[PDB]
Amino acid sequence: SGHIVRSPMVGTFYRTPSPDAKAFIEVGQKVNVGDTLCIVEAMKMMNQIEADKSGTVKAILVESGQPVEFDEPLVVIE
Amino acid sequence: GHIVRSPMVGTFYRTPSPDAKAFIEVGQKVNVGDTLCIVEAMKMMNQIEADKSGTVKAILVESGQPVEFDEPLVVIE
Amino acid sequence: GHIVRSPMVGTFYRTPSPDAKAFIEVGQKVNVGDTLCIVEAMKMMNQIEADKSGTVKAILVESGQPVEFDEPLVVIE
Amino acid sequence: EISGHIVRSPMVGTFYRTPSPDAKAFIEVGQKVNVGDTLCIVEAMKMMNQIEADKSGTVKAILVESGQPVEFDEPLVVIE
Amino acid sequence: MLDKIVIANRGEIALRILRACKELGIKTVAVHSSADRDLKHVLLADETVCIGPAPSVKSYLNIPAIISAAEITGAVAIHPGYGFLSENANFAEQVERSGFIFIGPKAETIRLMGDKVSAIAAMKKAGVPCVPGSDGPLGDDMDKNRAIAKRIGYPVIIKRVVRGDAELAQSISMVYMEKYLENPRHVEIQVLADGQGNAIYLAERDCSMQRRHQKVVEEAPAPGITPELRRYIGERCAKACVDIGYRGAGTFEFLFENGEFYFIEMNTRIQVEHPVTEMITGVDLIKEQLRIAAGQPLSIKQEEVHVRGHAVECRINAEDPNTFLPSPGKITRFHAPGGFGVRWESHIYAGYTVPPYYDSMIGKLICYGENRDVAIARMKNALQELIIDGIKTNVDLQIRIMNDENFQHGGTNIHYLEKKLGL
Amino acid sequence: MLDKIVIANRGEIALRILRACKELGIKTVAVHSSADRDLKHVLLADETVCIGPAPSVKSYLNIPAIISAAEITGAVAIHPGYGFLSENANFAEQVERSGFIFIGPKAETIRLMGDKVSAIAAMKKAGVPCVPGSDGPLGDDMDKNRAIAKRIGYPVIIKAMRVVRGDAELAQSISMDMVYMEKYLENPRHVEIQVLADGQGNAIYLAERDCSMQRRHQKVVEEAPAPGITPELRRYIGERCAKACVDIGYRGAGTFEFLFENGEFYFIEMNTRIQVEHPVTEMITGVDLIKEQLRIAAGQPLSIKQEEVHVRGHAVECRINAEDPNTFLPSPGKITRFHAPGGFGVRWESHIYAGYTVPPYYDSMIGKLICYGENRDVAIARMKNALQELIIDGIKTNVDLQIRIMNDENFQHGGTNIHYLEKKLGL
Amino acid sequence: MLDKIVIANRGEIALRILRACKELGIKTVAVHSSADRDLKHVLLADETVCIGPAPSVKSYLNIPAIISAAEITGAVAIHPGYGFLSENANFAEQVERSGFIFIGPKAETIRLMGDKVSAIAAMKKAGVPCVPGSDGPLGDDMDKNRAIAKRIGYPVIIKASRVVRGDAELAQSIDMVYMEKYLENPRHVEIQVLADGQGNAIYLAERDCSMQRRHQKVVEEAPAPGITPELRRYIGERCAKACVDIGYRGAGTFEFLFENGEFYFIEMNTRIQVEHPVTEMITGVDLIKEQLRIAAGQPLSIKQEEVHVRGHAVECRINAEDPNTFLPSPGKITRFHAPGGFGVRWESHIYAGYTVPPYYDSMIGKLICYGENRDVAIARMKNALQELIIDGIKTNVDLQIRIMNDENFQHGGTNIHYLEKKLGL
Amino acid sequence: MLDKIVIANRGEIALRILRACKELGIKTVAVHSSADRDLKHVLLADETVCIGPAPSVKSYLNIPAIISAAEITGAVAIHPGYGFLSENANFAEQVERSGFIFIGPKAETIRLMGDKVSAIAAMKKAGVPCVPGSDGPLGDDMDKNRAIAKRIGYPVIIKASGGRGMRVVRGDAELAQSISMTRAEAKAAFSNDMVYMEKYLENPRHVEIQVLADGQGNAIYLAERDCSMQRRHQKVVEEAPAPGITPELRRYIGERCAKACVDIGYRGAGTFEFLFENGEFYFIEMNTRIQVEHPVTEMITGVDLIKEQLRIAAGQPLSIKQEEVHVRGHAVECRINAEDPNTFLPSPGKITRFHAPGGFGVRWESHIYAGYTVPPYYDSMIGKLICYGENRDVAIARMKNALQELIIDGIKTNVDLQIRIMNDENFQHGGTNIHYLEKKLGL
Repeated sequence: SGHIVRSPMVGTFYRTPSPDAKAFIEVGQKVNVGDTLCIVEAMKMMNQIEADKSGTVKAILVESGQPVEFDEPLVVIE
Repeated sequence: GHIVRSPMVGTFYRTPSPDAKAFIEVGQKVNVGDTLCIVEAMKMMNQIEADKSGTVKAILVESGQPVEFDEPLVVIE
Repeated sequence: GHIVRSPMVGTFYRTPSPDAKAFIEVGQKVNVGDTLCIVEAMKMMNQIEADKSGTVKAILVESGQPVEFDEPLVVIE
Repeated sequence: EISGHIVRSPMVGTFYRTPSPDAKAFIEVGQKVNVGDTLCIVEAMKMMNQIEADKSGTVKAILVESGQPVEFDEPLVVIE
Repeated sequence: MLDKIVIANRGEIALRILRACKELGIKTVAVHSSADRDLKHVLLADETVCIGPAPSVKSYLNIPAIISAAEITGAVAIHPGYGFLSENANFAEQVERSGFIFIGPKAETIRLMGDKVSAIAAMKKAGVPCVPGSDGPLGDDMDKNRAIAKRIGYPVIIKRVVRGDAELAQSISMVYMEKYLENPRHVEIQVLADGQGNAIYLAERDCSMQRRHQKVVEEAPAPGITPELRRYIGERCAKACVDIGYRGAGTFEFLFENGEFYFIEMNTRIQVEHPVTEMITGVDLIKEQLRIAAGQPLSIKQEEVHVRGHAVECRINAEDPNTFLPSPGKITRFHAPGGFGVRWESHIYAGYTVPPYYDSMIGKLICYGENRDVAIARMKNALQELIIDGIKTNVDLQIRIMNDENFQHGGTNIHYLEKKLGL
Repeated sequence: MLDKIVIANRGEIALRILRACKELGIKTVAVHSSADRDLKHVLLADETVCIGPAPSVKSYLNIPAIISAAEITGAVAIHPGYGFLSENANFAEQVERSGFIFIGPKAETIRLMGDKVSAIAAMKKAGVPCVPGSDGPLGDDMDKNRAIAKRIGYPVIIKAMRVVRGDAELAQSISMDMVYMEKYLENPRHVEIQVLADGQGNAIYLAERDCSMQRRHQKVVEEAPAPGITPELRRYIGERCAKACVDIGYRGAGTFEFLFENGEFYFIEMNTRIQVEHPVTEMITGVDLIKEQLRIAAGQPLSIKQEEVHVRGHAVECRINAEDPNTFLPSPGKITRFHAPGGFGVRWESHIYAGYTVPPYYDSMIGKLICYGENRDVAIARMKNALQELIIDGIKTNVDLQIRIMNDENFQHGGTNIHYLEKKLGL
Repeated sequence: MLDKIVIANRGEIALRILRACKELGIKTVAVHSSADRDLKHVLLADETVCIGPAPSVKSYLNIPAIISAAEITGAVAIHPGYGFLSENANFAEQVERSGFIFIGPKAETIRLMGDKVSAIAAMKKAGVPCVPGSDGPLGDDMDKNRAIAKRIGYPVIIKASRVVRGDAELAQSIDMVYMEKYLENPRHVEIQVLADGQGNAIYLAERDCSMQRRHQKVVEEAPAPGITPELRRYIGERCAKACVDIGYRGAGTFEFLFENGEFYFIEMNTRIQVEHPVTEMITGVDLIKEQLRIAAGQPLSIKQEEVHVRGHAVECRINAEDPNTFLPSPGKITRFHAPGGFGVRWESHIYAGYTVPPYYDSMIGKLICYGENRDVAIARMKNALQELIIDGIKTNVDLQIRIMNDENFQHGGTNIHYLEKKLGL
Repeated sequence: MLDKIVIANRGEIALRILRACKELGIKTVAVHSSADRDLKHVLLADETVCIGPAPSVKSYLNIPAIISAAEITGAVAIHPGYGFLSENANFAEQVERSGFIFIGPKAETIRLMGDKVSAIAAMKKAGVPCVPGSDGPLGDDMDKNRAIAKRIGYPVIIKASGGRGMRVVRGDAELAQSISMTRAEAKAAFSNDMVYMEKYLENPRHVEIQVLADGQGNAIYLAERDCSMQRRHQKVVEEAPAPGITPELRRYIGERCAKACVDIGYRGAGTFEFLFENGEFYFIEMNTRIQVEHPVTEMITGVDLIKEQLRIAAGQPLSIKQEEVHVRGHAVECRINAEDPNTFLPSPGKITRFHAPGGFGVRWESHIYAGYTVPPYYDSMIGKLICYGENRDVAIARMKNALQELIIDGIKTNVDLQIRIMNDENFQHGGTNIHYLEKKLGL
């Protein structure tokens, strides 16, 4: 695969901050370091997963509301 | 039960001659030394004999079909 | 039984400078954040700190010796 | 697994080089033998089985000593 | 003890006997066919002897080869196991004649129980319940025959099946009558006799799950059997042992219907499914065989024999689980189940080839539990853990059986398994 | 009972718990480090969750990861096993606070017995016999000191460790800052008592185990019951332990470790958790200790009352470790060939298999072989055969060492002390 | 020679480099992630160094860790392999200034060919045929746009930073934008080269890598079917002088699209490639040993006249993936057996009991078959694939068998879109 | 193309032939002993036929069983391989006479070269260099005897006709008396005072020439192989080309071997084994069959000798012309045997773990795999490792690494021995004689 941003924690994956809000990213969209790609809810903390390398989003491997584990591939860039 | 296996490679036959009757049939009683079938190898018609007395449970190979060494041919009960 | 492992590749050192005293010795108590040793990589003097409080049971590496990632450096309890 | 034509034992028993305790061995290394010739004996349950050569030639080796037990298919003699 | 014995068998039972021998300090001699050089017990044995080529008739049924092996290795006894020559009166005879101990009963006892007529007779005399019958043919009198059907009890069988008087007349057309047990259970009683006047019974086993009259699953004790009923049939079996002067381990197989037992046969030898009895009583039956052959009297008293818990056994066979076609071949990967109450009895391992000869049974899984339900759940798990790749096995079938609700309730008859698989 | 639980552990104990759960129809969640993707129990679990990288501190000691895992899987309870977080009071607390059942004792109880001082306090209070001591420092009065040594009974031991065996040189021994005094137990045996308490007032003891065979205070061989222990003595110490359970309001399974010399027991520690060697107890009582842990966590009271606990037969356990049998250096690596022993009375407890790599992390114990027998001798003989059958290639193991121990005549006699194994190997 | 090197890579290519080194008596240092302790090349290396956790970004892309490993082991050079840091100019830079030899081209050269625009500039400058394009963005003037399309020649394509087949459909088809020539059904043909960085440079025939999924090579072969010795000499000579021009050093590959007898530069891989073995089979040149020889400062031992193409070679990439859904397929290999025989070359680190971790590219091996001619190479490949056993995980082996049985592949000359057209993608 | 053939052999060579057949689309019939059910080639074959129990004499030497298998499967030809029945004239006879093609030479040719006397006769007549000799016993004329010794070139050796009475002579002055004394000794020992003279080859090297003949007048030679490294006259290591052999010398011996093929009307693949000393060849024997070490020749010439056997048996003429045969690079072959590397005691048993070496120029020829048991029958050779390189030194280095990679657990092998030999400095020099290996391992 390409460059993989993986999950650093166990929790639930979300594409948007809210059901009726915009998705942080979509396929074909360009992103730079620090940009929010998605969310993983862990505990009372709503953790925002950001890009660690700049490029274009290749794929989004997880659907909203689904759980994720440590080191789980979430997003691909370039 | 007891399996009479082939001692050679060849073609299996139930009868001594094409238009003759089979040496044996299922349910028939046989004694040691009795001919159960033939295995032809290079035109020689080798007679396979029973190595144990009893009654035939099954005949595991059809006439005209090839057989290898130690291949199960007949079962005796 | 707690093992402080190296977070990087480099050369292991007991002291902050060649002729200063070692950060720690066996039997000495340490707290989280306290510097236990140094791992030199490319002229950078990386300070490795304790991730758990307790007493130093053992020091597994000698000064001047190379260490790899996740290599055991110190045993604590 | 040793090379050369191997006369193997057809039965379990005790191997003997001679027909009787005081007699001469049936064969020796270097000796010529014919098919049917007795090479040795395998005594099993009072049967004095004479193992014969199944191929003609010269005895290369004798793999078992007298008084020693042998199993089925055990290498006994090597020929030419 | 026995200084050294020949294990005249192969596979799992051979490995089982070998273990028994090691625990007692008995030297072992593994006789094997040319195709069984890789057998685990052969590799573990103290001495090995090839006795013939692959075919059973030339190896494990080769009497001269086996006795000869015992002689050259200097063994004192020969353990036949089950199958092959274990119930071969002639074999036992020649073993004793050559000056070796036959680990089993006396040859005359084998012949006695080896023939239906004489065996049944002995059972009559000993008080063992047999199949009710006309006890001799009848001639003309139909009043007699009808009265006989009533006493003997419908349905009955001639020499076939009769369910009523109206259907007797046509069916009779030397003849005799027996009770027809339509939906019976296979219940058998384990026994040990030292051949010195002592004999004990070790509860029973239910072996109803069968295909083509071949046991697939066994369990102990038998569901529905009270300790009083168990004592009824058991004591009679022990008395039978004393009467016929039985020696070694043996089993009395019965058909069991409406709380009644009907003698079928006495297996004058150890059986495949003995381990389930061992689990619930704590008695090592093989070790007991060896001690009895050594001339020792029974160490155990009937009073000391207690039934605790429950045990089930699934036979693992190398065969297609749907067509039951033999399945020889190399085992590419193997892993045995483990855990509390789990007992794996098998010689197979990764890399071992199952040859295209011999019975298809390659192992046995036996699970024990404080009760029947726990035993069954344990069996499910262990089967799920069991890995045997490279060849077809009946593992999936055993899984189905453990999941079968009628089996879980218990008491299925000897026709159920074939009734379930539609054959 | 419990619909679904997280197995907060790894290796053999994780496999043991998984089997227990499977039999009870309990759904399993295997949390694992990134280096334990190949664990058998992980491969068998209904759900799996990676909780961190190889190091235990970031995986099996990662409380937030474990709890979150329970949350996303919807587990109701968490089993800690032995080691790791099983005796971690804070962990139990956070588990409960998140609305999950902690399969173990109360946090307050963990701290109580987790601290040397507080543990001793409780034991004396409960009547459990501890090591006799000076009860305070000593002065310069030699009359006093000698009277104290007399009470305790020689030999004695000096601590701030120096031994005195007689009156004549006690004086000088004090020379070698402030000092206390204890009884010197020279040749004791490690004898421990298994207990179960439902945390509802009930508590039973399940005989004892002897774990004297040790290397550097680490258990190598365990057996049950302990040779030389009479049923009356068994009843004495056992009853003491049960009463202690009721007093401290213990819950779950636990073990009271004692030193044993000339008919006396001396409390050292209480393991507030299941122990490694629990299986030998299971063999001789027929009790499934893991299932009992689960039933108690589900809120069920003890189904067994003391009268129903019976000791039958004998059981031995050799710990199988991945280590050099002569220098005892950990021996990680790939297992190239594996075969487990079998037969009557043989119980193999291990997650290892052919092709599985023993990672260079975690404790070195990779399996446990447990053999049962009608008597001690039969158990030992079975252990010999089984060890001989056991095959583990690719890595060094202590199997050969275990064989020597089984062949050891003094072990065959039984009753060897806690120094014997190291005495024999010359360490 | 080189006393000791670090193999800054993993898997099959790492094992390949290791073998090269052992044969030359060069001491090896295998740097590995924590998940790669069981790698064969790691097990065979003289020294090992763990450089980080499983993820590539924290291990094999960890520049400080790799250089640090070189320093502590006392290595003199570092071989990057393919992928990872092999074409990372920054990495090469720090490697050199830290006093180690970078087995590859100069950092300056990597940057040059690492940028699409600058790379093109160099190629034209050297006389290498490139893809015709607008050379700058497009305006609103349709007279200009049509003139540009005319020069380039239809059909053309519009890209950002739609296909046009005629003038009538240009306007609507046209946010920064540019235009290029549209090569509809071209073949991927690439040229192998070696340069000592001392003025000498040779080309080692070509390779066809048309069988692709998502622009990923599945099958490669050498030489390329339909390519005459004169066409090979044309493109090859141009590539060689280009090496001389940009002062290239080490091994490299010039990738071209090939349509109607014409070549169009797409990219230059400034490193060894995966499919290099097929070139080795038909030329007899050990490309890895040549990399090491050049890095040691030696001039090219092979001079162009001595380069001869003999026979034919095919390579199927073996990937751990579902053969129908191409889902990565990590897991333990429960049973493994490698094919053998005349002309059969197996390049893989896998073995029985080895686990394929859930990280890194899915390629776990490469099967390469040589033959007196193309047909013999393909038949050899069929047999070898059938012999190849890999259980425990799904692989694309069955797919490779299908491809070898494909009649259009047996004809040769299938385009870069054929495989996906066949699989219905 | 041959429609279907029986592979009358086992192990590695059986797998080799099977591969050839698959590449040519020839249907395969693997005949096997009952102990070889698990052979790789058997598992890969299109049809299998058990032909007897384990012992060779009852299986792979069982002529009636093999031919019978051929009939029931409907094969057209039979490949004998090496060893077993490959050079059994009687076997070839029954094969052809039963209506099957014998993949090998004519029975008459096998007999010809199967007998020492007639073989020598043919070679001399054909111009193949043989061991120079007196060509008959010696007379009393010492001028004649000395003329013969001079022609042959010293040293020479005198041997007795009876049956001892043997003696090496290294100079003219001591020939006459050497004959006298050897004639006396021959009369007091063998009861016969008759003697003859031969050239004495003290330090020969085993150098053999590969040839192919279509039996239609065409015949080519495929360079040579050095197989000097031997134990008990059994080859341990082979290589091609032979060190020290110039292309002109190679052409010298090669052309003569080819013409010899044409003369005796040879068909199939064959080998002319020679003793080689001071740039001279001396015929020893012709192996009228494929040899174990054929792969090293394949490596340096690119010719698939097995496929060529099959093409020739199908009646096709040589597609390859002598001019197109070129020697490129170098190849070495170590035989892998299941035996104790120090006592050479056979080591049958189960292989618990196996891994084959790989890489550029590495060729592994073996049927073994993890879990496969090597039975306690048959020759102990279980595999062959062959490494190719641009030159001899590269070939040897490749061989070192590859042997180091080779894993075979469960049974002992001679792998370590092969490693020692590759490390042997005299071997690295090249040109070691046929006595060196045993001269090295201590007599």
